[PDB]
Amino acid sequence: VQLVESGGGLVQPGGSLKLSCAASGFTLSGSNVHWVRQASGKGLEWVGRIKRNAESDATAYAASMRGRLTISRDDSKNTAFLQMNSLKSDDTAMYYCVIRGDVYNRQWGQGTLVTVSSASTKGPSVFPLAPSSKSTSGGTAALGCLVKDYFPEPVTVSWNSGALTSGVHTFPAVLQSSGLYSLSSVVTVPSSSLGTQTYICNVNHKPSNTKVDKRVEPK
Amino acid sequence: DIVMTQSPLSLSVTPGEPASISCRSSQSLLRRDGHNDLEWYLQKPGQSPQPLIYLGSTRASGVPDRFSGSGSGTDFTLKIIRVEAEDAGTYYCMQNKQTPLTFGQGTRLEIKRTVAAPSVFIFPPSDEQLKSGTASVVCLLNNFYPREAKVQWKVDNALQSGNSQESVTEQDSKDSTYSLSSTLTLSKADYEKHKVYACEVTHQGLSSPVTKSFNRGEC
Repeated sequence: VQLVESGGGLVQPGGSLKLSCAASGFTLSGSNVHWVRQASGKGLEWVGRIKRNAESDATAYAASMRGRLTISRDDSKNTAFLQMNSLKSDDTAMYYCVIRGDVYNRQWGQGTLVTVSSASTKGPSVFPLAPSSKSTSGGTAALGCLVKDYFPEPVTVSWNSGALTSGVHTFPAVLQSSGLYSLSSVVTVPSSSLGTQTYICNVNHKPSNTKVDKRVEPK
Repeated sequence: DIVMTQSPLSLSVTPGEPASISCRSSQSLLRRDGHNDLEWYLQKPGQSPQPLIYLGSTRASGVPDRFSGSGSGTDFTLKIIRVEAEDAGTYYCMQNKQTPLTFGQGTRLEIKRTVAAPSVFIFPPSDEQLKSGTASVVCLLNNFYPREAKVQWKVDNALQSGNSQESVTEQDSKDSTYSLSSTLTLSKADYEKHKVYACEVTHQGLSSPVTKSFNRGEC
Protein backbone atom coordinates (compact mmCIF):
# COMPACT_ATOMS: atom_id res chain seq x y z
CA VAL A 1 0.00 0.00 0.00
CA GLN A 2 1.36 3.37 -1.25
CA LEU A 3 -0.08 6.68 -2.49
CA VAL A 4 2.03 8.41 -5.18
CA GLU A 5 1.30 12.16 -5.64
CA SER A 6 2.52 14.22 -8.63
CA GLY A 7 1.44 16.99 -11.03
CA GLY A 8 2.21 19.89 -8.65
CA GLY A 9 4.88 22.52 -9.32
CA LEU A 10 5.35 26.10 -10.53
CA VAL A 11 2.51 27.59 -12.62
CA GLN A 12 1.93 31.22 -13.59
CA PRO A 13 -1.15 33.09 -12.29
CA GLY A 14 -4.21 32.27 -14.44
CA GLY A 15 -2.70 28.93 -15.44
CA SER A 16 -3.57 25.27 -14.98
CA LEU A 17 -2.26 22.19 -13.18
CA LYS A 18 -3.48 18.56 -12.95
CA LEU A 19 -2.59 16.72 -9.70
CA SER A 20 -2.30 12.90 -9.77
CA CYS A 21 -2.92 10.54 -6.87
CA ALA A 22 -1.74 7.04 -7.89
CA ALA A 23 -2.86 4.18 -5.61
CA SER A 24 -0.79 0.95 -5.19
CA GLY A 25 -2.00 -2.19 -3.35
CA PHE A 26 -5.74 -1.30 -3.40
CA THR A 27 -8.54 -0.34 -5.86
CA LEU A 28 -9.54 3.43 -5.85
CA SER A 29 -13.03 2.80 -7.37
CA GLY A 30 -14.06 1.33 -3.99
CA SER A 31 -12.77 4.33 -1.96
CA ASN A 32 -13.80 8.01 -1.60
CA VAL A 33 -10.84 10.28 -2.69
CA HIS A 34 -10.52 13.72 -1.09
CA TRP A 35 -8.17 16.61 -1.76
CA VAL A 36 -7.03 18.91 1.13
CA ARG A 37 -4.62 21.85 0.79
CA GLN A 38 -2.31 23.61 3.30
CA ALA A 39 -0.53 26.95 2.69
CA SER A 40 2.92 27.26 4.35
CA GLY A 41 2.44 27.66 8.13
CA LYS A 42 -1.36 27.38 7.85
CA GLY A 43 -4.26 25.07 8.66
CA LEU A 44 -6.12 22.52 6.61
CA GLU A 45 -8.66 23.30 3.82
CA TRP A 46 -10.77 20.68 2.03
CA VAL A 47 -10.88 21.26 -1.71
CA GLY A 48 -13.15 18.48 -2.94
CA ARG A 49 -13.85 14.75 -3.37
CA ILE A 50 -14.97 11.96 -5.72
CA LYS A 51 -17.06 9.16 -4.15
CA ARG A 52 -16.61 5.41 -4.90
CA ASN A 53 -18.30 3.60 -7.84
CA ALA A 54 -21.12 2.33 -5.46
CA GLU A 55 -21.72 6.03 -4.59
CA SER A 56 -22.21 7.09 -8.24
CA ASP A 57 -18.66 8.65 -8.56
CA ALA A 58 -20.29 11.78 -7.05
CA THR A 59 -18.15 14.91 -6.88
CA ALA A 60 -18.30 17.90 -4.45
CA TYR A 61 -16.00 21.01 -4.32
CA ALA A 62 -15.06 23.86 -1.92
CA ALA A 63 -16.91 27.19 -2.37
CA SER A 64 -13.49 29.01 -2.48
CA MET A 65 -12.52 26.81 -5.51
CA ARG A 66 -15.76 27.78 -7.39
CA GLY A 67 -16.09 26.30 -10.93
CA ARG A 68 -12.29 25.97 -11.26
CA LEU A 69 -12.01 22.29 -10.15
CA THR A 70 -12.52 18.99 -11.90
CA ILE A 71 -11.92 15.83 -9.83
CA SER A 72 -11.93 12.55 -11.77
CA ARG A 73 -10.64 8.95 -11.68
CA ASP A 74 -8.92 6.81 -14.28
CA ASP A 75 -9.87 3.39 -12.94
CA SER A 76 -7.52 1.85 -15.61
CA LYS A 77 -4.53 3.82 -14.15
CA ASN A 78 -5.99 3.36 -10.61
CA THR A 79 -5.41 7.13 -10.32
CA ALA A 80 -7.45 10.07 -9.07
CA PHE A 81 -6.93 13.56 -10.61
CA LEU A 82 -7.53 17.15 -9.53
CA GLN A 83 -7.61 19.59 -12.51
CA MET A 84 -7.37 23.26 -11.31
CA ASN A 85 -7.93 26.16 -13.75
CA SER A 86 -7.52 29.98 -13.57
CA LEU A 87 -5.14 29.73 -10.56
CA LYS A 88 -4.28 32.68 -8.32
CA SER A 89 -1.41 33.28 -5.79
CA ASP A 90 -3.96 32.28 -3.02
CA ASP A 91 -3.95 28.72 -4.44
CA THR A 92 -0.20 28.35 -3.52
CA ALA A 93 -0.13 25.40 -1.06
CA MET A 94 0.74 21.73 -0.41
CA TYR A 95 -2.12 19.60 -1.88
CA TYR A 96 -2.89 16.27 -0.14
CA CYS A 97 -4.75 13.28 -1.40
CA VAL A 98 -6.80 11.62 1.43
CA ILE A 99 -8.37 8.12 1.22
CA ARG A 100 -11.67 7.40 2.87
CA GLY A 101 -12.15 3.59 2.53
CA ASP A 102 -11.28 0.02 3.76
CA VAL A 103 -7.54 0.48 2.98
CA TYR A 104 -5.40 3.58 3.87
CA ASN A 105 -8.48 4.82 5.87
CA ARG A 106 -8.36 8.57 6.70
CA GLN A 107 -4.67 8.41 5.67
CA TRP A 108 -2.92 11.10 3.65
CA GLY A 109 -0.40 11.13 0.86
CA GLN A 110 2.97 12.92 1.21
CA GLY A 111 1.46 15.79 -0.81
CA THR A 112 2.52 17.85 -3.83
CA LEU A 113 3.41 21.59 -3.70
CA VAL A 114 1.67 23.98 -6.10
CA THR A 115 3.32 27.44 -6.53
CA VAL A 116 1.35 30.10 -8.38
CA SER A 117 3.90 32.79 -9.22
CA SER A 118 5.21 34.95 -12.07
CA ALA A 119 8.81 34.20 -11.03
CA SER A 120 10.92 31.73 -13.00
CA THR A 121 12.58 28.57 -11.78
CA LYS A 122 16.17 28.84 -10.61
CA GLY A 123 18.38 26.06 -9.49
CA PRO A 124 20.43 26.60 -6.35
CA SER A 125 24.10 27.20 -5.66
CA VAL A 126 25.40 24.71 -3.10
CA PHE A 127 28.24 25.97 -0.91
CA PRO A 128 29.95 24.04 1.93
CA LEU A 129 29.87 25.24 5.50
CA ALA A 130 33.30 23.83 6.43
CA PRO A 131 34.04 22.59 9.96
CA SER A 132 36.88 24.57 11.65
CA SER A 133 37.94 25.80 15.16
CA LYS A 134 35.02 28.42 15.01
CA SER A 135 32.51 25.55 14.41
CA THR A 136 34.08 23.20 17.07
CA SER A 137 32.74 23.60 20.68
CA GLY A 138 34.08 20.99 23.12
CA GLY A 139 34.48 17.59 21.46
CA THR A 140 31.77 18.42 18.90
CA ALA A 141 32.10 19.93 15.39
CA ALA A 142 29.44 21.44 13.18
CA LEU A 143 29.40 21.47 9.38
CA GLY A 144 26.81 21.99 6.67
CA CYS A 145 25.67 23.03 3.24
CA LEU A 146 24.31 26.43 2.23
CA VAL A 147 21.58 25.91 -0.47
CA LYS A 148 21.25 29.40 -1.93
CA ASP A 149 19.21 31.36 -4.49
CA TYR A 150 16.57 28.90 -5.77
CA PHE A 151 12.96 29.02 -6.88
CA PRO A 152 10.49 27.52 -6.25
CA GLU A 153 10.32 25.35 -3.14
CA PRO A 154 11.12 22.48 -2.36
CA VAL A 155 14.76 21.40 -1.99
CA THR A 156 15.60 18.02 -0.27
CA VAL A 157 18.84 17.67 1.65
CA SER A 158 20.24 14.36 2.89
CA TRP A 159 23.65 13.53 4.43
CA ASN A 160 25.91 10.66 3.25
CA SER A 161 23.00 9.31 1.05
CA GLY A 162 20.65 8.89 4.03
CA ALA A 163 23.30 7.16 6.24
CA LEU A 164 23.71 10.31 8.37
CA THR A 165 20.52 11.39 10.17
CA SER A 166 21.55 11.83 13.84
CA GLY A 167 22.39 15.50 14.54
CA VAL A 168 20.94 16.80 11.23
CA HIS A 169 18.96 20.04 11.02
CA THR A 170 17.67 21.12 7.61
CA PHE A 171 16.36 24.63 8.26
CA PRO A 172 13.11 25.95 6.74
CA ALA A 173 13.93 28.06 3.62
CA VAL A 174 13.69 31.87 3.92
CA LEU A 175 12.54 33.99 1.02
CA GLN A 176 15.24 36.56 0.40
CA SER A 177 14.59 40.22 -0.74
CA SER A 178 15.59 38.92 -4.26
CA GLY A 179 12.48 36.62 -4.29
CA LEU A 180 14.78 33.57 -4.18
CA TYR A 181 14.83 31.07 -1.33
CA SER A 182 17.84 30.07 0.74
CA LEU A 183 18.39 27.35 3.37
CA SER A 184 21.15 25.83 5.46
CA SER A 185 21.44 22.13 6.37
CA VAL A 186 23.79 21.37 9.30
CA VAL A 187 25.16 18.35 11.24
CA THR A 188 26.93 18.19 14.56
CA VAL A 189 29.33 15.21 14.61
CA PRO A 190 32.26 14.16 16.90
CA SER A 191 35.35 16.41 16.27
CA SER A 192 37.58 13.22 16.47
CA SER A 193 35.95 11.96 13.21
CA LEU A 194 36.77 15.08 11.10
CA GLY A 195 39.89 13.73 9.41
CA THR A 196 38.67 10.18 8.65
CA GLN A 197 34.87 10.34 8.19
CA THR A 198 33.55 11.82 4.90
CA TYR A 199 30.55 14.14 4.96
CA ILE A 200 28.60 14.68 1.72
CA CYS A 201 25.37 16.58 1.49
CA ASN A 202 22.90 15.44 -1.18
CA VAL A 203 20.88 18.38 -2.45
CA ASN A 204 18.09 17.89 -4.98
CA HIS A 205 15.94 20.73 -6.41
CA LYS A 206 13.55 18.76 -8.68
CA PRO A 207 11.83 21.93 -10.21
CA SER A 208 15.15 22.78 -11.95
CA ASN A 209 16.62 19.21 -12.27
CA THR A 210 19.55 20.23 -10.00
CA LYS A 211 21.06 17.34 -8.04
CA VAL A 212 24.41 17.97 -6.32
CA ASP A 213 26.54 15.68 -4.12
CA LYS A 214 28.78 18.15 -2.16
CA ARG A 215 31.77 17.07 -0.12
CA VAL A 216 32.28 19.31 3.01
CA GLU A 217 35.94 19.15 4.08
CA PRO A 218 37.52 20.69 7.26
CA LYS A 219 40.19 23.51 7.54
CA ASP B 1 -20.72 25.59 6.47
CA ILE B 2 -20.08 23.79 9.85
CA VAL B 3 -17.61 25.94 11.88
CA MET B 4 -15.05 24.06 14.00
CA THR B 5 -13.65 25.95 17.01
CA GLN B 6 -10.60 24.56 18.71
CA SER B 7 -9.44 25.52 22.18
CA PRO B 8 -6.66 26.26 23.15
CA LEU B 9 -4.68 27.36 20.01
CA SER B 10 -1.46 26.21 21.76
CA LEU B 11 -0.38 24.50 24.96
CA SER B 12 2.86 23.41 26.65
CA VAL B 13 2.91 20.06 28.47
CA THR B 14 5.85 18.37 30.21
CA PRO B 15 6.11 14.59 29.24
CA GLY B 16 4.20 12.22 31.54
CA GLU B 17 1.55 14.90 32.26
CA PRO B 18 -1.93 15.08 30.54
CA ALA B 19 -3.05 17.27 27.61
CA SER B 20 -6.62 18.21 26.66
CA ILE B 21 -7.97 19.84 23.50
CA SER B 22 -11.53 21.10 23.05
CA CYS B 23 -13.41 21.16 19.74
CA ARG B 24 -16.75 22.97 19.32
CA SER B 25 -19.01 22.27 16.26
CA SER B 26 -21.46 24.96 14.93
CA GLN B 27 -23.84 22.13 13.90
CA SER B 28 -24.85 18.77 15.50
CA LEU B 29 -22.40 16.03 14.53
CA LEU B 30 -24.48 13.25 16.25
CA ARG B 31 -25.35 10.15 14.14
CA ARG B 32 -28.35 7.70 14.34
CA ASP B 33 -25.96 4.93 15.60
CA GLY B 34 -24.83 6.99 18.66
CA HIS B 35 -21.43 8.00 17.26
CA ASN B 36 -20.46 11.49 16.00
CA ASP B 37 -19.10 12.68 12.65
CA LEU B 38 -15.96 14.05 14.33
CA GLU B 39 -12.26 13.14 13.73
CA TRP B 40 -8.85 14.14 15.18
CA TYR B 41 -5.63 14.38 13.18
CA LEU B 42 -2.06 15.12 14.31
CA GLN B 43 0.52 16.74 11.99
CA LYS B 44 4.07 16.11 13.28
CA PRO B 45 6.81 18.52 11.96
CA GLY B 46 7.68 17.84 8.28
CA GLN B 47 4.87 15.25 7.82
CA SER B 48 1.30 14.93 6.41
CA PRO B 49 -1.66 14.85 8.92
CA GLN B 50 -2.29 11.43 10.47
CA PRO B 51 -5.55 9.97 11.86
CA LEU B 52 -5.94 9.64 15.67
CA ILE B 53 -9.67 9.46 16.41
CA TYR B 54 -12.71 8.85 14.09
CA LEU B 55 -16.48 8.54 14.75
CA GLY B 56 -15.88 10.83 17.78
CA SER B 57 -14.12 8.29 20.01
CA THR B 58 -12.73 5.37 17.91
CA ARG B 59 -8.93 5.11 17.84
CA ALA B 60 -7.32 4.81 14.35
CA SER B 61 -5.18 1.68 13.74
CA GLY B 62 -1.84 1.90 15.58
CA VAL B 63 -2.97 4.76 17.87
CA PRO B 64 -2.26 3.88 21.56
CA ASP B 65 -4.59 3.85 24.64
CA ARG B 66 -3.20 7.23 25.94
CA PHE B 67 -5.22 9.12 23.23
CA SER B 68 -8.97 9.32 23.66
CA GLY B 69 -11.73 11.20 21.86
CA SER B 70 -14.92 12.09 23.80
CA GLY B 71 -17.96 14.42 23.76
CA SER B 72 -21.24 14.41 21.81
CA GLY B 73 -23.29 16.46 19.36
CA THR B 74 -21.37 19.76 19.43
CA ASP B 75 -18.73 19.65 22.24
CA PHE B 76 -15.65 17.35 21.80
CA THR B 77 -12.43 16.66 23.71
CA LEU B 78 -9.15 15.01 22.62
CA LYS B 79 -7.24 13.76 25.65
CA ILE B 80 -3.57 12.67 25.81
CA ILE B 81 -3.46 10.93 29.24
CA ARG B 82 0.38 10.96 29.30
CA VAL B 83 2.26 13.19 26.83
CA GLU B 84 5.51 11.99 25.16
CA ALA B 85 8.22 13.93 23.23
CA GLU B 86 6.92 12.29 19.97
CA ASP B 87 3.47 13.97 20.41
CA ALA B 88 4.98 17.39 19.41
CA GLY B 89 2.91 18.73 16.52
CA THR B 90 -0.35 20.35 15.52
CA TYR B 91 -3.68 18.70 16.43
CA TYR B 92 -6.79 19.26 14.30
CA CYS B 93 -10.42 18.35 14.70
CA MET B 94 -12.50 17.79 11.52
CA GLN B 95 -16.19 17.17 10.73
CA ASN B 96 -17.27 14.63 8.12
CA LYS B 97 -21.09 14.98 8.63
CA GLN B 98 -21.43 16.98 5.37
CA THR B 99 -19.46 18.77 2.61
CA PRO B 100 -17.40 20.94 2.69
CA LEU B 101 -15.38 18.91 5.18
CA THR B 102 -14.21 21.54 7.69
CA PHE B 103 -11.37 21.71 10.16
CA GLY B 104 -10.57 23.56 13.38
CA GLN B 105 -7.76 26.22 13.40
CA GLY B 106 -5.20 23.70 14.73
CA THR B 107 -3.76 23.33 18.26
CA ARG B 108 0.02 23.50 18.55
CA LEU B 109 1.32 21.11 21.25
CA GLU B 110 4.72 22.07 22.71
CA ILE B 111 6.63 19.53 24.78
CA LYS B 112 7.91 21.32 27.88
CA ARG B 113 11.39 20.24 28.87
CA THR B 114 14.34 21.49 30.98
CA VAL B 115 16.06 24.77 29.84
CA ALA B 116 18.92 23.90 27.43
CA ALA B 117 21.37 26.62 26.45
CA PRO B 118 22.29 26.49 22.73
CA SER B 119 25.63 25.28 21.38
CA VAL B 120 26.80 28.26 19.16
CA PHE B 121 28.84 27.87 15.90
CA ILE B 122 29.97 30.42 13.29
CA PHE B 123 30.63 29.80 9.58
CA PRO B 124 32.50 32.40 7.47
CA PRO B 125 31.55 32.75 3.76
CA SER B 126 33.02 29.78 1.81
CA ASP B 127 35.87 30.55 -0.62
CA GLU B 128 33.63 29.07 -3.34
CA GLN B 129 30.76 31.50 -2.57
CA LEU B 130 33.26 34.43 -2.47
CA LYS B 131 34.51 33.17 -5.88
CA SER B 132 30.87 33.43 -7.17
CA GLY B 133 30.68 37.09 -6.03
CA THR B 134 28.55 36.85 -2.83
CA ALA B 135 29.10 36.50 0.97
CA SER B 136 26.88 34.78 3.57
CA VAL B 137 27.93 34.49 7.24
CA VAL B 138 26.07 31.71 9.11
CA CYS B 139 25.40 31.57 12.87
CA LEU B 140 24.07 28.27 14.19
CA LEU B 141 22.34 28.00 17.60
CA ASN B 142 21.91 24.28 18.19
CA ASN B 143 19.52 22.31 20.47
CA PHE B 144 18.04 24.90 22.80
CA TYR B 145 14.90 25.35 24.93
CA PRO B 146 12.74 27.51 25.29
CA ARG B 147 12.47 28.82 21.67
CA GLU B 148 13.01 32.49 22.63
CA ALA B 149 16.54 33.45 21.58
CA LYS B 150 18.16 36.70 20.37
CA VAL B 151 21.01 36.87 17.80
CA GLN B 152 22.95 40.08 17.42
CA TRP B 153 25.41 40.53 14.51
CA LYS B 154 28.37 42.87 14.59
CA VAL B 155 30.92 43.59 11.82
CA ASP B 156 34.01 45.38 13.31
CA ASN B 157 31.77 46.43 16.28
CA ALA B 158 29.02 47.83 14.01
CA LEU B 159 25.61 46.39 14.85
CA GLN B 160 23.87 44.99 11.79
CA SER B 161 20.26 45.84 11.41
CA GLY B 162 18.15 44.51 8.54
CA ASN B 163 20.79 42.35 6.74
CA SER B 164 20.29 38.95 8.35
CA GLN B 165 17.47 36.35 8.23
CA GLU B 166 16.74 33.61 10.78
CA SER B 167 15.16 30.19 10.42
CA VAL B 168 14.05 28.08 13.39
CA THR B 169 13.39 24.31 13.12
CA GLU B 170 10.15 22.92 14.59
CA GLN B 171 10.36 21.20 18.01
CA ASP B 172 12.44 18.05 17.80
CA SER B 173 10.32 14.87 18.27
CA LYS B 174 13.05 13.21 20.40
CA ASP B 175 14.86 15.71 22.67
CA SER B 176 12.26 18.55 22.52
CA THR B 177 14.76 21.25 21.45
CA TYR B 178 14.87 23.92 18.67
CA SER B 179 17.71 24.99 16.44
CA LEU B 180 18.22 28.33 14.83
CA SER B 181 20.32 29.63 11.92
CA SER B 182 20.95 33.34 11.41
CA THR B 183 22.44 34.36 8.03
CA LEU B 184 24.23 37.66 7.55
CA THR B 185 24.16 38.86 3.90
CA LEU B 186 26.90 41.21 2.62
CA SER B 187 28.44 42.01 -0.72
CA LYS B 188 31.89 40.50 -1.34
CA ALA B 189 33.36 44.10 -1.31
CA ASP B 190 31.98 44.83 2.19
CA TYR B 191 32.99 41.38 3.44
CA GLU B 192 36.61 42.02 2.24
CA LYS B 193 36.65 45.56 3.80
CA HIS B 194 36.14 44.19 7.42
CA LYS B 195 37.93 41.81 9.84
CA VAL B 196 35.69 40.87 12.82
CA TYR B 197 32.37 39.00 12.26
CA ALA B 198 30.65 38.41 15.59
CA CYS B 199 27.42 36.61 16.44
CA GLU B 200 26.07 37.47 19.97
CA VAL B 201 23.50 35.06 21.42
CA THR B 202 21.01 35.71 24.28
CA HIS B 203 19.04 32.78 25.81
CA GLN B 204 17.52 31.80 29.23
CA GLY B 205 20.10 28.94 29.54
CA LEU B 206 23.05 31.36 29.27
CA SER B 207 23.92 33.37 32.43
CA SER B 208 25.51 36.01 30.11
CA PRO B 209 25.24 36.49 26.26
CA VAL B 210 27.67 34.26 24.28
CA THR B 211 29.72 35.73 21.39
CA LYS B 212 31.15 33.51 18.59
CA SER B 213 33.41 35.38 16.18
CA PHE B 214 36.04 35.04 13.49
CA ASN B 215 38.56 37.40 11.85
CA ARG B 216 38.77 37.36 8.03
CA GLY B 217 42.17 36.11 6.73
CA GLU B 218 42.46 34.48 10.22
CA CYS B 219 43.39 37.64 12.26
